[PDB]
Formats: sequence, C-alpha cells, structure tokens
Amino acid sequence: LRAEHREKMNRMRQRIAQRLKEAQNTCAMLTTFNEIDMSNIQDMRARHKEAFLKKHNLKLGFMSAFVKASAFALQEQPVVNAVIDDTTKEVVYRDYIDISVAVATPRGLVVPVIRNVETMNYADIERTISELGEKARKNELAIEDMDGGTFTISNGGVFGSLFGTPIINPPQSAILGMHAIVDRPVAVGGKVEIRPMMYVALTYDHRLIDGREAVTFLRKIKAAVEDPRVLLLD
Amino acid sequence: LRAEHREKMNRMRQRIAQRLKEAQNTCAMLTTFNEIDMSNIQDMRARHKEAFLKKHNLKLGFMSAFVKASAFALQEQPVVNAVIDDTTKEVVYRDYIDISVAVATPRGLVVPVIRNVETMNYADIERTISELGEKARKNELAIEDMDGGTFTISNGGVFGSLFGTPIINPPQSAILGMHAIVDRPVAVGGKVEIRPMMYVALTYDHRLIDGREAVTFLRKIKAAVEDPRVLLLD
Amino acid sequence: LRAEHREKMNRMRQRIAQRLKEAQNTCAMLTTFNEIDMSNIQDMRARHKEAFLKKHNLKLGFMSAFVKASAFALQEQPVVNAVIDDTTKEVVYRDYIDISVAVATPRGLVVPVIRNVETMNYADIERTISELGEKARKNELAIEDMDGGTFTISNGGVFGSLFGTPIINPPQSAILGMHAIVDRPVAVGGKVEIRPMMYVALTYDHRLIDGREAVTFLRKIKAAVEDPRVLLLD
Repeated sequence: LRAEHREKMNRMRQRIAQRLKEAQNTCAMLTTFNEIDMSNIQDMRARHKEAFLKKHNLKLGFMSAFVKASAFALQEQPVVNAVIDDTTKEVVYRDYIDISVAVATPRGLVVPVIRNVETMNYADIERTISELGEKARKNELAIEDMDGGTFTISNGGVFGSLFGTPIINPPQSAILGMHAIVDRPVAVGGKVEIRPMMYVALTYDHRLIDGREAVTFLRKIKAAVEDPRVLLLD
Repeated sequence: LRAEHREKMNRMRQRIAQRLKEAQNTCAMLTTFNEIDMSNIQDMRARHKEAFLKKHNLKLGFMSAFVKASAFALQEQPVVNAVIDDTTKEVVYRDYIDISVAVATPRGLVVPVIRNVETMNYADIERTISELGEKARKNELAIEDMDGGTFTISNGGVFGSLFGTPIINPPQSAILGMHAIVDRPVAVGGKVEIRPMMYVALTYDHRLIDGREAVTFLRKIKAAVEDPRVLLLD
Repeated sequence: LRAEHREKMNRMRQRIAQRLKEAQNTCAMLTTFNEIDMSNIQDMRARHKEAFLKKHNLKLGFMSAFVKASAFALQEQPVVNAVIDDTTKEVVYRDYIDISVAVATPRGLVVPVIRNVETMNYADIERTISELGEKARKNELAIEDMDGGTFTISNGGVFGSLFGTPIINPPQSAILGMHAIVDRPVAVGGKVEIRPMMYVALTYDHRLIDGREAVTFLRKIKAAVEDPRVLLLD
C-alpha cells in the first residue's frame, strides 16, 4: 500500500529554514578536529563532587570545564571573537565574551547566552546554567537573552555521536562541538593504556579566520581541559 | 613540454553537473559519524553461508544486513522519510520505504531502487539485488525503476576508503555511507582486543531533520548490525 | 564593560574573501579520508640524513616524499589533472604536472608552484623548496610564479591538527591535506604495536571526478609513502 499525505509547515518553520540557508551562503565554513583526554576532569569530579554539593547545592558536570576553557582561548586570540558585517564591509571586534550554550530540553533546542564569562569561575558558571535551565524547561525563557552571543558550545554528545560537523549560528564566526566520551586504547609513554577520550570539532569562517589560527585555537582548548591548572598560569 | 588539449563534455554530462549543484543550493547538508563492530555479521556468514547457497542459490553478503536495518530505523522515525517540496512549501510524509542501492558496476555508477522493503527478509533482499545486478551489467536496466527512492545506501567501501562525506540524491532527505572493514584495536571489557570495525556516515538535511534526530537514527542502525536479533524484538 | 570598535578591511582582503566564496559556488566539493603509516619514511630519514647533508647541503624532510608520490598518482589518472572551464563548458586536460606547495612562513600563507615534477627526484624537489622558501621569507617572491598550479599540497600539520577539511584553490580540481604525526596503537599481524601514523584528506570536485576515482587516487598516494620503492616499479 502506497500512501502519502501532505502536511504543511508553519510560518515559524519557514524562517528557521530561511536563516539556515543564509548561514551557508554568507560565510565559507570549514571544519577541523582534535582529541581530548578526559582523565583529569573525571577525577576532579570524583573527589570534589561531594563538597561541591554540600557547599553550593549544585551538580558538578563536564559543561563548566568547556565554557571556562573557551573564554580562556578567546581572550588570547581576539580574531575568533570578531564578526564581518557585510553592510559596510566592516570587521567588528569585541571586548566582551558571551558564550551561547545549546541545552537540548524535552521541548527541543534552545540557545541561551551566558553573559561576561571573563570574570567567572566554575561555581559561577554552574549557577548560571542550572537556574536558566529551569527557566526554558517550564517555558518562561525570554527573547531578549537569546541573542548577541559571540561563540557557541554544542553538546550533541549526550546521545552518543562519535564526531560530526556543526553549523554556525549566523551572527558569530565560530562554533565548538563536543561529543561522546568513549574508552579507547591510547599509546601513552610507549605503552597501550585505556583512557576516556572525546573528539571535538571547530567550524570556522575562512573569510576571517586563517587556517592556522583555527588549529592553534582548538589546540589551546585542549591544553586547558587536559590540564585545568593552565587557567591559573599563562 | 607543455601540452594541453580541450576535449568537450556532452549534453548528458551537462545535466549531471547541473543537478549536482542544485542539491547543494537547496538543502543545508551536515554529516555525522559513528562506528559499527562487524563481528556478529561475519560469524553469521561463517556458518550459514553453505546452507544458504544450497537452499537459495545465492551469495550471503554484507549488503542485505544494512538494507534490512535501514528499513527498521526509518519506520520508527518517519521524519527522516519525509521530503520538503519547495513548490508549495510543503512537508511530504510517506508510508512506504524504497531504499536505493548504488551498485558500482564496470560501466559506472547506477542507482536502482528496491521496492517495499518493510515486508522482506534477508532472502528476499538478496534475490532483488542479484538479478537486478545482472540487468544493469548487460545494460537492460530501465529508467522507470530508478526514481522514487526515499533513502540511499552508498557502498564506497569496496575500494578501501576509511571514512568520507557522501552527497544527497536530491529527491531524498538522507543518505547512509558505508565504508571499508579494518581490524583495529578495541577496548572491550577493560581489555584491548582486535575486532573488525567499520566507520559509517549519515548526510542529512538540517532544514527538516533535527541535530539530535540524526544522531538517534544512526545509533539505531548500529544496534541492528551489532546485534541483528533486535529486528525480532522492539 | 561592553566595548566594541569597527576596524575596516582593505580592498585586498575584499578580493580574497570574494574568490573564496566563488570556489564554493562553482564546484561541488566532497572530502574523503585515509591513513598512512610513516615508518618507512622515518628510518629513511634516520640513516641517510647525514650523507644527504654532506653531499647536497640540504635537509631531508617529509615534504619531498609527498610531492614525488603526488606526481606519481596524477600521471596514472589524468582525470584528476583536468579542469572544467565553464566559459565554453569545456574539459581541459593537461600533460604537465605543477604541484603548488603552501609553505606558511612568519608573514602568512604563500602558495608557490613547483614546475615540471615528472622528471625530478628527492634531491631536485628539496632544492626547489629550500631556495624558494628563502625568497618568500624576505619578500622577493614574484607574482608570475604563483599561478598555473594543477594540484596542491597543504601542510597544516606543523601545528598539530588531527584531521580536517581543506579548501580547493579555484583554478584546480583537487587538493591533498596532510596532518600531524601521532603514535597510536595499530593492529598489525594480529598483534597490537605502536606506530606513527598520519591522517590525510582529499577534497575533490564531484562534477568532474567520480566517487570511486577519488578513493583510488588517495589509495595510490598511500602505497607510495608506505613503501617508496613502488616509484621504481609500476
């Protein structure tokens, strides 16, 4: 039996598909990959998760380690923070860092913005994600705090993808895509151990960001997650 | 010696290159990857290949395991089966499953269609591929059975590519790309074994399919090839 | 404090971003990957690097092994050497091989051309890269020897990227992207050894090059780097 039926799409879905194709026809997107060893983050979460809950009443997750390491890399290379506006053919630098965090709730995808990430620590980031996660869950999430982001983390790794290519939020110039954590054999010190590792991806605008600047950017995020004490040093 | 000569391209190759660029300018294509362990398929082919040839006069291959697992995943998530027609800005659902199989013969690529995959088993799929493989080999393959497919398998793995990005057949919304089988060290149960594994890819339309629905789709194909008894269960 | 300031981009950067978007809107780019074992190249550099420096006054690097293996693969499949000109809708074959080498100096990226690679050896290629590397370093590099290339090597592996997708130099049809060398566990002979391996990528025009011809091309480059004695044989 061969049955097909035409259901229509509303005017809201019209604009979402319209903005999506404008993001590809504007900027020349490329993608680069790397690989992060997640051993120093898990034992940080293994021994300090109990004193964190008693003192702050929050959960200690992986997400706050990637947001704080992203604000560290952006303030070192400001060209990734930049945006090309094709109205006056201008290059708009910024001096503030607002990282948008895609948190997929039951309803669907929402992309709220964490404001002024430069001065925070892990305790401040965890407050911001938790209470704003409750806002969008019961649908009280405003429009005015969903725009103006300068960089975007995309957790598509809570479902188990190995690696993949993300899509740029069109008022920005780059996006980081984190993925699932698997145990794979690793050659460390000339021996074959098993360590939990993650593939990461970075989709960047090649009109603005150089091919070597995107590699150095993603290599700097790796150093601040394989060893989070670099945030206190250089 | 610097010699170059202009040979022309015919009007048939004109349209093939024309349809190819229309597939990129219409839909916003992204790609996601995963990894399948092919151990339960090979020992199925190791002990039952002799009773299969005596009783059916056919060869037992890898291809029929991917076609039957693809019809299983499509009937669970019908949104991958859908197509956006931009004539009336409509979303066309379908209730039938027709998987197109790219079988590269000596002449070149051909993409015939297997009709009504929902009711078949491995024995029915193997008859359909084998006799239709003989039709396109001696060039009696009609035009009327090359169109109307809803999903596409692309075996580019008979040449030995590791992984790569396929291209969407433009009346469809997704495509699966299987690749070569290599023996790689695998961390299973806390120990380092060697098991034959395959990388797979899924190129999807981001106008229609969500970013989390493409990950769940490819994760469901993996469960029906790492353990083919799920086709009898849920 | 929220400060942003508009700095302009000059008319040279206007055209670079203009040519970049024309390369995507012309040709349908896809990407395929593979993996090369770099053991036979390093012990060639381990024992012959001293007699090479005494006799030629040059350094023995990895780059000359990829340029000579690329001219070997291009003269076997001339369709990768071809270019589609959309002025008269023509397919322009060539009989000469000019490989462009992107050598990122302190100033930035430059892409000079090595002319007539068919007759050279490793000693001739190393002379051409070394003295022309000194020209672009002190900025005496002419314009007339930066155009007319037919194939492009892109070393983005001196910074440590795992793998990624390159961009086609628009008068060409393909580009090879080499990457960083890491020690990873390898299943060889049924045992788990540790060997230095590299991921490589090939971005090709799907209007002209078939999907199976790009896989066979990159598989042929692998055979001439895993065993460089094939250059004397077939």
